[PDB]
Amino acid sequence: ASKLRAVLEKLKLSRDDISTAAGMVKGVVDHLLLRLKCDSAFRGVGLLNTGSYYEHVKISAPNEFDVMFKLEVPRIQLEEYSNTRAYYFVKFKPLSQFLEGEILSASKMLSKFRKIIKEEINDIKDTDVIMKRGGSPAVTLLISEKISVDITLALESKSSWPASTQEGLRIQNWLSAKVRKQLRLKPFYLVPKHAKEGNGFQEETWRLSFSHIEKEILNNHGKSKTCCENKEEKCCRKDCLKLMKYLLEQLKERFKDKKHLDKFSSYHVKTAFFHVCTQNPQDSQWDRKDLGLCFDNCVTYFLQCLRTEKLENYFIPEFNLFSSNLIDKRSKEFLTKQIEYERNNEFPVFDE
Ligand SMILES: Nc1nc(=O)c2ncn([C@@H]3O[C@@H]4COP(=O)(O)O[C@H]5[C@@H](O)[C@H](n6cnc7c(N)ncnc76)O[C@@H]5COP(=O)(O)O[C@@H]3[C@@H]4O)c2[nH]1
Ligand SMILES: [Zn+2]
Repeated sequence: ASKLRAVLEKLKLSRDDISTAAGMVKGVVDHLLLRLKCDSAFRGVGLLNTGSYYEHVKISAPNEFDVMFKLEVPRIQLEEYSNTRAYYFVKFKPLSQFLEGEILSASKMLSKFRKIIKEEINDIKDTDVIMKRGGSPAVTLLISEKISVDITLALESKSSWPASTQEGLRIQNWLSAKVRKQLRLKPFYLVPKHAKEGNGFQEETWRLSFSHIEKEILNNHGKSKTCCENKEEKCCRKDCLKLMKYLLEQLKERFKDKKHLDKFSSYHVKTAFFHVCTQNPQDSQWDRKDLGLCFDNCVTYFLQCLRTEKLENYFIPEFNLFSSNLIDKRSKEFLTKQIEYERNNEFPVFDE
């Protein structure tokens, strides 16, 4: 616990470092937003509220920034791609230029999006900005040869969430049934991430995204509406997620020689954390004075997800983030062994 608190104190020393870097991400995003609005296909574009800086810049890792551009779309009709539950074809009930039959081409939309951004990068003489894995819905920029920012186009749909979500967002015993109903009345988003079609991609498919809901449940995270609003109600939920993310970042650095861990992501840690919040719904199970135990709760559940090769998407229960289709068996066994060693030995990766 004292070691975990020291880690948390150490992480705070880079508070201003991440602050100023988020401002550089922020300013470039606003110039991008204006140019995109000039285009007929993207003039309803805007910034989605997903991050801790302003409202639109999310930190996924040190110097890895995440921004989502939402696009209000006329009423959409969805067609689930096969039985994948997260991936969908988009149909209608301006964007005409991206249709292939009746299906809105994710690859064609994302292609023009990528093109317009690339045009604004070449034009700007303010700073050094460049372009850049596979299968991502994001277009990632590099600012000042040091700051990385994923920019993701996101179709906004204001209709009821798709059926694959009906048993997801299992917050009823933690944040309440009332809140679940309120959250499910908000829009959902589709990003041009394509399902894998054999060896390539179904380049017309989109994936559901609930990044806005993820931010809301992290910031408004207690059973008590006044959780973390006073000294009597200080929980350690956010600190536990921070320590889980830092554990994964540190292991990925230590195992960088053979890149065994590069498929694992802060998104996996965040998803597992939300499941532990469901499992431990009472604020009394996250008392700040129990940080060590709460972190152990998070590590042991993550370990179980690795061993069983099952980490359910928090909104889409039948989408398994740890399926063999996405992460090979050998990599999940590898990470299990190292987290087991770390937990058995009081986390030597956090030493010094
Ligand atoms: N900025 C950004 N927003 C996204 O929505 C997203 N989805 C994928 N990626 C990246 O594309 C590549 C393919 O990963 P895959 O989709 O097969 O599994 C992904 C995806 O299923 C899931 N995931 C990540 N971000 C989200 C997200 N915002 N919403 C839902 N699922 C997500 O966690 C897995 C690993 O994510 P990352 O390894 O950190 O970056 C991935 C990866 O580089 C994303 N990058
Ligand atoms: Zn709290």
